[PDB]
Amino acid sequence: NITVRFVTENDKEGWQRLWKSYQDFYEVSFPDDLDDFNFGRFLDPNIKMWAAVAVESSSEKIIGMINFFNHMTTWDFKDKIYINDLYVDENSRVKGAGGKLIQFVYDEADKLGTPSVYWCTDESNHRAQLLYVKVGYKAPKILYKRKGY
Amino acid sequence: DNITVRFVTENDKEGWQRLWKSYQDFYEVSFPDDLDDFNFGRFLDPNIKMWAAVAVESSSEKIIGMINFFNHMTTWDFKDKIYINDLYVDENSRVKGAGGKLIQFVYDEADKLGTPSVYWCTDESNHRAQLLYVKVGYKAPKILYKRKGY
Amino acid sequence: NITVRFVTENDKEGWQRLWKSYQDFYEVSFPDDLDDFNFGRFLDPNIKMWAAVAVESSSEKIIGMINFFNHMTTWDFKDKIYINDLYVDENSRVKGAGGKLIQFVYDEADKLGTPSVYWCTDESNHRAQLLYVKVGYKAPKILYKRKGY
Amino acid sequence: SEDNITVRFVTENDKEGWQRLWKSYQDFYEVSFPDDLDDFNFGRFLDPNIKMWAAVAVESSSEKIIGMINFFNHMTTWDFKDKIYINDLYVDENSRVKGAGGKLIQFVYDEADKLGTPSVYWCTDESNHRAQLLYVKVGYKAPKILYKRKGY
Ligand SMILES: CC(=O)SCCNC(=O)CCNC(=O)[C@H](O)C(C)(C)COP(=O)(O)OP(=O)(O)OC[C@H]1O[C@@H](n2cnc3c(N)ncnc32)[C@H](O)[C@@H]1OP(=O)(O)O
Ligand SMILES: CC(=O)SCCNC(=O)CCNC(=O)[C@H](O)C(C)(C)COP(=O)(O)OP(=O)(O)OC[C@H]1O[C@@H](n2cnc3c(N)ncnc32)[C@H](O)[C@@H]1OP(=O)(O)O
Ligand SMILES: CC(=O)SCCNC(=O)CCNC(=O)[C@H](O)C(C)(C)COP(=O)(O)OP(=O)(O)OC[C@H]1O[C@@H](n2cnc3c(N)ncnc32)[C@H](O)[C@@H]1OP(=O)(O)O
Ligand SMILES: CC(=O)SCCNC(=O)CCNC(=O)[C@H](O)C(C)(C)COP(=O)(O)OP(=O)(O)OC[C@H]1O[C@@H](n2cnc3c(N)ncnc32)[C@H](O)[C@@H]1OP(=O)(O)O
Repeated sequence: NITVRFVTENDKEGWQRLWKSYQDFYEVSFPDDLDDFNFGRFLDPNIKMWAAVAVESSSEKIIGMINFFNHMTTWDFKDKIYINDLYVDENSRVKGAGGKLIQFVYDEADKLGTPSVYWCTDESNHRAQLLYVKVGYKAPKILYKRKGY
Repeated sequence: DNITVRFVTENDKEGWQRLWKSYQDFYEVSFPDDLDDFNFGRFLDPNIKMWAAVAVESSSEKIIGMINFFNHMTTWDFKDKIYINDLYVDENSRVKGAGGKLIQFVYDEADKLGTPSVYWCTDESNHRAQLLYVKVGYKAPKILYKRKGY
Repeated sequence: NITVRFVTENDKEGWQRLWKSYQDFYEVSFPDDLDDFNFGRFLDPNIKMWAAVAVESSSEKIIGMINFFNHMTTWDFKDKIYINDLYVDENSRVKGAGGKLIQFVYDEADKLGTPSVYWCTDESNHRAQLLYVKVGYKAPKILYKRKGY
Repeated sequence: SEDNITVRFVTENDKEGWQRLWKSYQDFYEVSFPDDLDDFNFGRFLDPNIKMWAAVAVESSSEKIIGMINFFNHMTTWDFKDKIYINDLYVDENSRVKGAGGKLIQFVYDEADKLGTPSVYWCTDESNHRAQLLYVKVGYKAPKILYKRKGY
C-alpha cells in the first residue's frame, strides 16, 4: 500500500524528482536554487512550511508530494493551511495517493489548531478536480491578480 | 481628488471597526468583537506582517474606506506575496475612486516591501466589485477549493 | 417613460442602428444581408423569431433592442425561448430599459406557453450581469463549442 | 481486445434500449421525467420533418446499446445557417473510457456537416469533470456564463 509522512533529509532526492515533473506539468521552470530554498524551509521547524511525501510500502519509492504552509486570516483567530503543490507520479496515479496526501495535511492541520485547509487549481484541470470534489468543495469565488503578476 | 489613503493609527479604530461591521453585514456574516481587536492589534504591531489602510476624506477626516492585507509565503518564489483579504467603501462614498486608491496603496506598499505579487478573490456574484477589479487587475483562470466543512 | 413593443416595418432603420452598435460592442462584423434576413424573420409570423424595441414615450426614439427565438428541448414538452441579443442605447442606460426588455420577453413567452427563458453572456460582462442577477439566476453550467466554431 | 463500437441513428427497434439509457441519464442528473416525455422525444427523433435527432452507440459484437446522444437544430440571429445543440449524452457505466462518448459527439459533427449546419455546441454541469475530460478534446470551453429566468 501507500503511506504519507513528512520529508526528511534523505527524501530530498525523490522530492526534487517530483518537483521537476510538477514544473513540467505546469509548463514552467523555476530557478534550480529554489529547490534548495524550499527544502530548507520544510526542514526548518521555525518556518511553518512543510512537505509530505507519499511512499509505497513495498518498493519504498517516493511516488507523490504535497507542499503546504501556514498563513494568517482577518476572518478568524486561527490561521489557515494552504496546499501550494500536489503531484503524484504519472505511473502511480489513481491508486489513492493524491487522496492520502491531502488527508495527511488535513490530519496535520488538525493537530496544529489550524484545520481550515484550502487550495486552488486551474479551471481546466479536470483530472485533479475529480479528486478535489471528493475531499473538498469548489468555493464560489474568483481569483484576481495584480496586472503582470 | 479629495480622497487619500494611509495606514491605520490607534485613533482610526472607531472608524475602521464601523466599516468592519458594515463589511460583515455585506457578507451576511458575524465575527466576535474580540476578533476586531486582534485584527487591529496585528495591524499596529510592526513585527506582524498584517496591515490595514483607510480611505480618508480630506475635507473632513472622515474614514470612508477600508483595506486589510497581509504577507505570506509561496513555494514558487524566494520572496513572499501580498493577499488583500478585505476591501470596503461606504455606500455614500462609492464610485469616487476610493476603492481603486485603496488597491493602489497596497500595490505601492507591496513594491516598497519587495513583495510586488498582490492578489485577492471576490465572490463570483459580486459584479459591482469586479467592475473595478477588471481595471486594476486580471481574473486568473483558477478555481478555489476548500476543505469540507470549512 | 420607456415602453417596449414588437418591431414593425417602420422600426427597421432604428433597429439596424442598434444592431450595428451591438456589433461594435462585441467587436464583430456581420454582412448587411443578415440585417435584412433577421428583420425579415422577425416580421414573418411563421418564423418563431422575434425582436422588441424599447422606445422613449416622449418622442419615438428607439433606445433598446432585444432579439429572441423559440427552440425545442428534450427535457420538456414545452419549447424554450432564447434571448440571443440585447443592447440598450449607450446614453439611455441605467434607466430601466434593459429590465423592461427582458420583462417583455417573459410576458410574451408566458402567453406562448414557453415560459422557460434563458440567455448567456461573457463572463467578464459585469455591467450586464448587474442586471441579469436581478431578473435571472446564473446556471452552474459551462458552455462548450465545436473546435473552430 | 479493441472495442469497436458503431454509432447510428435510432430506429423504432432501438426504443427499449435508448429509454433504458434515458432513465440512467436521469438518475445521474438526479431528476425524474414523466414516462410521457420519453415517448415524445422518441416520436420527434423518428419524425423526419422535426429537426430533432438521436444516435445510439452499439457494440459491434452484439447489437447491444451502450451509448446515447440526443441533439437538435435551432436558429441563431448571428448567421444565415442554423446550428446544432447536443442536449444529451450518456454512456453506460461499464462501457466508459472505451471511446464511445467521443464517437457519439463525432457522429453529430459529421451529420452537422452534412446538414449544412456545422456549428455544434452543448453545455455541461460545471462540476462534471468526468465529462469535461472529453469535451476539452472535442470542443472548447467558451468564456460564457449561462443565465436562466428565476423559477425555471
Ligand atoms: C497544485 C495544485 O493544487 S493543482 C495541481 C495538482 N497536480 C496535478 O494536476 C499534477 C498532475 N496530476 C497528478 O499528480 C494527479 O492526477 C493528482 C494529484 C491530480 C491526483 O493524484 P492521484 O494519486 O491520481 O489521486 P487519487 O488516487 O486520489 O485519484 C483517484 C480518485 O479519482 C477518481 N477518478 C479518476 N478518474 C475518474 C473518472 N474517469 N471518473 C470518476 N472518478 C474518477 C478515482 O475514482 C478516485 O476517487 P476514489 O479515491 O474515491 O476512488
Ligand atoms: C476582496 C474583496 O474583499 S471582495 C469584496 C469587496 N467589497 C465589497 O464588494 C463591499 C461592497 N462594495 C464596496 O465596498 C465597493 O463597491 C468596492 C470597494 C467593491 C469598490 O469601491 P469604490 O469606492 O466604489 O470603487 P471605485 O470608486 O474605483 O468604483 C468605480 C469604478 O467602477 C467602474 N464602474 C463601471 N460601471 C459601474 C457601475 N455601474 N457602478 C459602479 N462602478 C462602475 C467605474 O467606472 C470606476 O472605474 P474608474 O474609477 O476608473 O472610472
Ligand atoms: C444576452 C446578451 O446579449 S449579453 C450582452 C447584453 N448587452 C450588452 O452588454 C451591451 C452593453 N450594455 C448595455 O447595452 C446595457 O448596459 C445592458 C443591456 C447590459 C443593460 O441595459 P440597461 O438599460 O442599462 O439596464 P437597466 O436599466 O435595467 O440597468 C439598471 C440595473 O443595473 C443595476 N446596477 C447598475 N450599476 C450598479 C451598481 N454600481 N451597483 C448595483 N447595481 C447596479 C441597477 O441597480 C439596476 O437594477 P434595477 O433596474 O432593479 O434598479
Ligand atoms: C451535454 C451533456 O449531456 S453533459 C453530461 C454528459 N453525461 C454524463 O456526464 C453522464 C455520465 N457520464 C457519462 O455517461 C460518460 O462518463 C461521459 C459521456 C461523460 C463520457 O463518455 P465516455 O464513453 O466514457 O467518453 P470517452 O470514451 O471519450 O472517454 C475517454 C476520454 O476521457 C479521458 N479520461 C477518462 N478518465 C480519465 C482520467 N482519470 N484522467 C485523464 N483522462 C481521463 C480519456 O483519456 C479519453 O480521452 P481519449 O478518448 O482521447 O483517450
